[PDB]
Order: sequence, then structure tokens, then C-alpha cells
Amino acid sequence: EPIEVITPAKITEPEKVELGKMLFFEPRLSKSGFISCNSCHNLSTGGVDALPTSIGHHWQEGPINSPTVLNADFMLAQFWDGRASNLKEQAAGPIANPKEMGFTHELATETIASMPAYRARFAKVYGDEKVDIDRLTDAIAAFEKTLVTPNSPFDQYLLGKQDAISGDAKAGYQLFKDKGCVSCHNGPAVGGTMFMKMGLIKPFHTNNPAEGRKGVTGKDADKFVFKVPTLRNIELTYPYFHDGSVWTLEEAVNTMADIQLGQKLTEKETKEMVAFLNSLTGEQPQISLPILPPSNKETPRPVPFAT
Amino acid sequence: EPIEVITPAKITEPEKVELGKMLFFEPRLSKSGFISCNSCHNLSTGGVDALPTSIGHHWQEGPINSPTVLNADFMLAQFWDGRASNLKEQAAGPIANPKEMGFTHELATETIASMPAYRARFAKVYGDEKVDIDRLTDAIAAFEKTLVTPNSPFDQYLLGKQDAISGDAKAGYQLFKDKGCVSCHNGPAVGGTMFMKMGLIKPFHTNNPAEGRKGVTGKDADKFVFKVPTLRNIELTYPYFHDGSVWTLEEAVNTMADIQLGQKLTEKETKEMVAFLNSLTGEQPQISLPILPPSNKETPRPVPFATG
Ligand code: HEM
Ligand code: HEM
Ligand code: HEM
Ligand code: HEM
Ligand SMILES: [Ca+2]
Ligand SMILES: [Ca+2]
Repeated sequence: EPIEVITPAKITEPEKVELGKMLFFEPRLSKSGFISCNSCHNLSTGGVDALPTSIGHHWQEGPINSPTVLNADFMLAQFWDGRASNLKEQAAGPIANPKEMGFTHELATETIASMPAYRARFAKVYGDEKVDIDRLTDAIAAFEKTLVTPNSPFDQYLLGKQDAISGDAKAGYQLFKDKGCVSCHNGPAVGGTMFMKMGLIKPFHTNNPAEGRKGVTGKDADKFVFKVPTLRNIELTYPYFHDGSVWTLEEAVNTMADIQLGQKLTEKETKEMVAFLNSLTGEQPQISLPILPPSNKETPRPVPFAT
Repeated sequence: EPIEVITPAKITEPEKVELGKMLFFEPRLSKSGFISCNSCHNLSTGGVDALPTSIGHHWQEGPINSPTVLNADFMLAQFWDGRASNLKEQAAGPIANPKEMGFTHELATETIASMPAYRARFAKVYGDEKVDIDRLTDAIAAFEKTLVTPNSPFDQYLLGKQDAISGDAKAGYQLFKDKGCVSCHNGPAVGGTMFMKMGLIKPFHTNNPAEGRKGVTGKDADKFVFKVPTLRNIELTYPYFHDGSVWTLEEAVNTMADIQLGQKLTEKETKEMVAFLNSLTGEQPQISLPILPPSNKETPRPVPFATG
């Protein structure tokens, strides 16, 4: 089969994953002292804010839909345009992004380094108490690699449990293959293995200006070519597409069939397609909320409002 | 001894607690779909946002410092001005407060009732799958009552363990008593047993307009009379006072000694006091980040920007 099962994450650097988990939930990575990775990739809600575009520092309206951190390591690159190569490189972006955490790499590292409890952990992981952006993002990336979603009802079906999904869902997987969805959405993450044009046969209408891969490569052929997203946990990651325009998976599957394949789905076919896509929802990360250390007199004060 | 030990939470109703935890972390209880109770009472950082005052809907600056939910069921009343009797009544407020979650009770219950997984849990706890603010806030309060902080160094000391706290911290505690702090800050939560004047001997110098109890009662005698906060986990719940004006416990202790007692602390005395107070940090809630059900076609969409 073109779709493969996701296996539970193997943790090989436990101290580092713990430090990463703390940092993913650390709102003092932001200027406000209020926004953490979790604010926009909420692990209680499919690893996303579930908004059309993000709400950032000062309630600024973000330019693009927040994708899920779930199974993000199976992606060939990171961000919609693939401008980051892995999760460690990606993590540098939000901290310093004015529309997101609104901080700087220098302020983030000073903030974390103010606290002996954090310094002790960087020392255990990397060899001394220095905090720099490489270590901080490396730790975050190590944690994110644990956020896989094994044991979806579909995975149980691929492993031979014929009763793990409905007949609607089984017919939907067949449609998925037979219509050509799988040509772009395949591998363990049902997506994430390639860049492809959004609007291959028919243009995709949006008033969102994001040009995708063209903004990394400079190639006009790369205009509106985006990373193919994962369809794992697609049930949870509404609204859909990079512009957050579509709230129902019903409409997303029909928009994809219409513009990627040249023909929308029937009522029955949509029912089946959605059934299959929901069966891709895996076991969500079970994480204990991390207990973060107190700020001290050396910790930069947050600036939620004026100064 | 005027301070008592915090015992671990007796969990008698774990299904309700579970439901309560989900709702406490549920950002779809806010109009924006972005703010939950945990936003302002962040359980990773002492049950508080650690901001001078809170960030609400549309990034509004709130009027007062968000208190910790840790040990809050020990409080004689809820809110700085004591306007809510207990955690259940309290929880109704923020959901409908325009400067906080900015939602309505009607929309909150419709939002939760839209999802079969939520309806199933309400049924399992209350007997049918109807959602109203009564059951919603009952479940949240059930979860909050579990958020006690046992096993602090000072508790170990009260129980007899002499090396539980430092020499400084021991001197700290005798000073806390001898100077009269314990007249207002006592019991299991080292606080929350009474409302007292902020600025008993001298005025509290603040630019914050909050009136305290007078705002609720109208009485001139209740002016700047506030619920005495818990000092449990005071290490973690900076900045201090209802105006969130002071970031160090050093300043906080000196301000109190001065304006509540007419007393000035030696540097060694302030350091002793701060060591004592630091010893009041207990074991933090150990909880699993709740997995919330997906919205569906009957779930009201979040409204992060629109005025309607
Ligand atoms: C260090 C903290 C953060 C981490 C580790 C993180 C993680 C990630 C990852 C892995 C991706 C790419 C996944 C993919 O392309 O499929 C991503 C993209 C994105 N995240 Fe975050 N995130 C963080 C902070 C934030 C915050 C605070 C916000 C909102 C204010 C946010 C909103 C977004 C948006 C809008 C994108 C897509 C941007 C683009 O494609 O250019 N992220 N994040
Ligand atoms: C009917 C068959 C298909 C179905 C049901 C389907 C399903 C989906 C869904 C549900 C999304 C939204 C993901 C998200 O927002 O996180 C999506 C996005 C996407 N898919 Fe498909 N897909 C199909 C066919 C294809 C084909 C044939 C291609 C390539 C030719 C493709 C490439 C993409 C791309 C580039 C995106 C991101 C588009 C954007 O938001 O700009 N898909 N797909
Ligand atoms: C239903 C969700 C919430 C719950 C269960 C909750 C819990 C509590 C509790 C127990 C108190 C009183 C504790 C005490 O006075 O000792 C309180 C007060 C307070 N909380 Fe929340 N909270 C919620 C939502 C929020 C949000 C979203 C914000 C920020 C936007 C916030 C900020 C505050 C503030 C500023 C106060 C003090 C207000 C006053 O004294 O008048 N709360 N909360
Ligand atoms: C040196 C002795 C004292 C110390 C070290 C002390 C400690 C503290 C601390 C650290 C706070 C900040 C709590 C927070 O912001 O959450 C506080 C607040 C408070 N304490 Fe004390 N306290 C002392 C004496 C007193 C006395 C004698 C009274 C009553 C007469 C009192 C009543 C209060 C009240 C009403 C508040 C809240 C005031 C406000 O922010 O509006 N304290 N105390
Ligand atoms: Ca989405
Ligand atoms: Ca405080």
C-alpha cells in the first residue's frame, strides 16, 4: 500500500526531549510573556489553533493557516513554502517573527539563561550553561519528534484489522487511490513527501497572496506550489488549506477533486472520502503539562502592552 | 502553629474532574477560540499568567492581577473583592466577561453541547447530555479543587523535619509571626481567611483604581479592603499585589512590613522572610494535557476579530 503505518516515537535523548517540552510551552519565549508554541500549535486540539490564520503578538492577524506540529518530522521540509529544512531550523522563525512571538533570538536566550533551572538542563544536554538559539531550537525539535500519532483506525486496518474502519471508510481509501489523491498524499504521513501546485488542473481562488515555493526558489513555475500537507489528523486541523478558507472536510475534499483532478466528488463519494480521512486520526500525544521555573531579577520583564 | 499543612487532593469524582480539566483548557469557551482558563492561570507557571494584569479578548489590558488557581478552594471567597462565594460561582464570570473570554453563557453551552464527546461526558457525570452553565462550572470547579500543592519544604518542617528548610527560612517564619504578618496570612493557605485593608498604617501607593470590597458592598469602610491572598507558591506568582506592580518578593515583603505594620526590615530580616516564603512553594499539579474533541458543523466557529 502507498500509505504506511506510523510507529510510536523512540526517545533516545530523554533530558533533551524534556527541555524541549518545557520550551514548547514556555510563553517567555515571546515578547508578551503570553504566547508559546502551544498557543498556535495547541496539543489539546490537533496541534493547531484551529483558526483561519493565527492570532499573534498584540492580537495581530497572521498571514497563513497554522499547520499541525503532529507528524511534522515526516515532512520533506517545513513551512508551507519549505523555506526551512528540518524542525530545528523552523523553530528559529516563530521566536523572532513580529506577527507571532514578536521576540528576538537574543532576548529569548537571555530570558531562558536568566533561570538556573533552565541553565542546569542546557548543561546536562550540551555541556555548559550557555543558552544560544542553536541549542534552544535543537531541544524544541527533539521534543517535536515525539509528537507522532500512531494507532489510527486506518493504521489498524493496514495491519489487518478488517473491522477497524467502516465500509464507507474502506470505499473512501479505494477512491483516494483510484482518483489520484494518493499521487500527492502518500507515505506514512499521507502527505509531506513533495511540493505540488495548488490548482493543478483548475486555479485555486483565494484572496490570500501567499505564493508558496516561489518565495524560496524565485521560480515562476513554483508559484502557488506548496508542501503537500499531511492528511493525518485532518479531522482535527480545520479550517483547511493555507488560507484557512474552508471549515468542512466535505468542502475541502471537493475543492481538491475539482481543482487538482478536474472533477468534484458525488455526495456518496464525499461521505466515503471523509470517512476514510477521519480514520487517519491517530493517538494524540499524552503529555504531562510541564512545570516551568520562576523568573528572577535577571529575567527580562514581559511587555504585553506598552513600552 | 497558625499555619497548617496542605494534604493531597481527595479525588472522589474523577470523571467530573476529567471533564473539568478539558473545559479549563478549552479555548472554544472564549469568543475568539484562543483563550482558555489556563491562558490566565497557566498551570505550567504557578496557576497565573505572571503579567501585571491579564490579556483578554482582542488583547485588552485587564484591570487587575490574575490570582493563582493553586489552593484557591481554601479562599473564604473568590476574586480580589470576594464577589463570588466559591469556585463554581466564580467560573461563570470570565466566560462572559468582555475583557476576558468575551463569550456568552448561551454560546459557551451551545459550543460544548455541539460535540458528542462532550455530551457523552456530561451524561456520564450528570445523567443526561444537556449542557448548561451550572454543570459546566460545576465540572470546572471539581477540577480546580484538585489543584492543591502539598509537600512544600515548610510543610515538611511543620511536620517536624528540621532540615526541610534553611536556617534563614526558620528565622523567616518566626519573624512572619513576631512582626504580625500571620495576623492576616494564616491557616493552610497562609492567607485567604479574611478581607483586610491594603494600606492599614500607610496608604498603598498605586495608580490602580480598584476599590476592593467597596466595589461590591458600596461601603466606604470597605475601600481598598481586599481578600488576603494565599502566600503558598508566592515564589511563582509574581508580579505581586492586585496592581501587579512589584516583581520581587523582596519589595513585596518590605511594602507589607511598612504599610500594614509600620515596620522596616533589616536586609537580613527581609532575606530571612523571603527564604521562608520561598519554602511555601509546593508540589505543582501533575496533570495530563487534555485532548479535546473536534468541532463539527453545529459548533459555532471562533470569532477572533469580528465584532458580531
Ligand atoms: C517555537 C515555537 C513554535 C514552534 C516549535 C512551531 C512549530 C511549527 C512547525 C513545525 C511548523 C511547520 C509545519 C509544516 O510546515 O507542516 C510551523 C509553522 C507555522 N506556525 Fe508555528 N511554531 C511555533 C510558534 C508559532 C506561533 C507562536 C505561531 C502563531 C502566532 C505560529 C504559527 C505558525 C504559522 C502561521 C505557520 C505556517 C507559516 C508558514 O508556512 O510560513 N507558530 N510551526
Ligand atoms: C480528491 C483527491 C484529494 C483529496 C481528498 C485531498 C485532500 C486534501 C486535504 C483535506 C487538504 C487540506 C490539508 C490541510 O489544509 O492541512 C489538501 C491539501 C493539499 N493537497 Fe490534496 N487531496 C487530493 C488530491 C491532491 C492532488 C492530486 C494533489 C497534487 C496534484 C494535491 C496536493 C495538495 C496540496 C498542494 C495541498 C495544500 C494546498 C493549499 O492549501 O494551498 N492534493 N488535500
Ligand atoms: C472559566 C475559566 C477561568 C477560571 C475557572 C478561572 C479561575 C479563577 C479563579 C478561581 C479566580 C479567583 C481566585 C482568587 O481570587 O483567589 C479568578 C480570578 C481572576 N482571573 Fe480567572 N479564571 C478563568 C478565566 C480567566 C481568563 C481567561 C482570564 C484573563 C483574560 C482571567 C483572569 C483573572 C483575573 C484578572 C482575576 C481577578 C479578577 C478580580 O479580582 O476581579 N481568568 N479566576
Ligand atoms: C511583613 C509582614 C507581611 C508579609 C511578609 C506579607 C506578605 C505579602 C505578600 C508577598 C503579598 C502579595 C500577595 C500577592 O500579590 O499575591 C501580600 C499581600 C497582601 N497582604 Fe500581606 N504580608 C504581611 C503583612 C500583612 C498584614 C499585617 C496584613 C493585614 C493587615 C496583610 C494583608 C494583605 C493583603 C490585604 C494583601 C493583598 C493586597 C493587595 O494586593 O491589594 N499582610 N502580603
Ligand atoms: Ca488547517
Ligand atoms: Ca501575582
